Amino acid sequence: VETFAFQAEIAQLMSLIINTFYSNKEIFLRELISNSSDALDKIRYESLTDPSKLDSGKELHINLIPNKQDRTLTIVDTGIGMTKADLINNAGTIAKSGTKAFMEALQAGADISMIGQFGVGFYSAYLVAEKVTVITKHNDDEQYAWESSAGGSFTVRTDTGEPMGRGTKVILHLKEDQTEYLEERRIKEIVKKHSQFIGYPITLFVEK
Amino acid sequence: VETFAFQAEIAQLMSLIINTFYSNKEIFLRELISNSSDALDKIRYESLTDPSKLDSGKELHINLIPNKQDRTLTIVDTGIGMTKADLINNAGTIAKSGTKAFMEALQAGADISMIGQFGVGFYSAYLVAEKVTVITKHNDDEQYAWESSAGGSFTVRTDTGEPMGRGTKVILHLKEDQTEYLEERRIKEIVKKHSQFIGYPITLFVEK
Repeated sequence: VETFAFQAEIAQLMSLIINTFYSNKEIFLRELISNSSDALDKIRYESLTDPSKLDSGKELHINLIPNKQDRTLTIVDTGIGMTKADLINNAGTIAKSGTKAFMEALQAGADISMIGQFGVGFYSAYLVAEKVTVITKHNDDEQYAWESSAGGSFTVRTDTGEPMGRGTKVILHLKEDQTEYLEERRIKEIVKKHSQFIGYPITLFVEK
Repeated sequence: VETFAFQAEIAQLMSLIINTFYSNKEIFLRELISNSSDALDKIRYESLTDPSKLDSGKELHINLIPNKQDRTLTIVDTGIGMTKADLINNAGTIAKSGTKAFMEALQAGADISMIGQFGVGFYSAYLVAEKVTVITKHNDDEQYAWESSAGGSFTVRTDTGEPMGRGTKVILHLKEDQTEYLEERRIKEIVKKHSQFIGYPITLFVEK
């Protein structure tokens, strides 16, 4: 297990997401679905010039998986995935420059919901999650797990035994008071409100 | 000069953009600025692991250049640029799959302003332009010009004599009744309305 310090500006951003009073937390799902759609666009685009990039899976989709027993919401896509080097770049983000630009925007009247315009929308996961685990597989690397409970660090390790083929899984270990995001009715409502017209199918899995 | 047929679904999309009654044409600028911001994020991200990718220019920005004598509006960025192969892929888009998904969305109640969610927002240029010329330079290829006045085809040729260093210029040859988009007051209004909080600076050039 390798432990890395977050880029300072990201540590500050995460702090702001966790500590600022902001009731509209449901936008985390829009942001993670947007990231999945971007990852899916990338593999689709790459496949136009090299069809063998889909040998690791032809279906391009997003699955939403609530688990009330584990208190987790997982967002899975079959997009391009991330290499170990991507994960070491603050979970595949333009962390430093994006946060700096985002903070200047917040001072000029922007609000937290604009986070995705700055390339750091993944970190909106911390509106609802105490810990986030990212499992990912890119065609050019092995499967890895990235994890952070904030506090200024993240870990990276190889992930074996449950291979995915290609893509990214974002596992949200929800805060105790954010269990509404495990309810089917609530997830459907948020998808229709913010992610109604996406370039890929979204399947909401059922439990028990 | 090489001439290419558009992917059929793109030819249909362009037809729909040119012929459908839709008064909110100003969203073309939001879409082109969004594309520039995405291109700028890509070069910024690539530079995190290879700083020499900025040897072709360190400044990451967007310029908006109106020219009333030529009746053109140009959107310039210093993003990652496009290779010749990208241009041949319908001006660097997921043309086929994106248009198909976008058309299904329009039947389900989506409208033209959602075009950017489907990876084909560049084609919103045809809301206001009779012809579009794209000049582009990627670090791994030479400078090229892509052009189309719709009608089912586009051209690609090398572009010499006015080298850019790195990035993309989108030159909109405006329709005669769309000259409001050359007015400083109008461009400022549209940028503030739709692109107020972007991850990169936008400079609106002055004329005469």
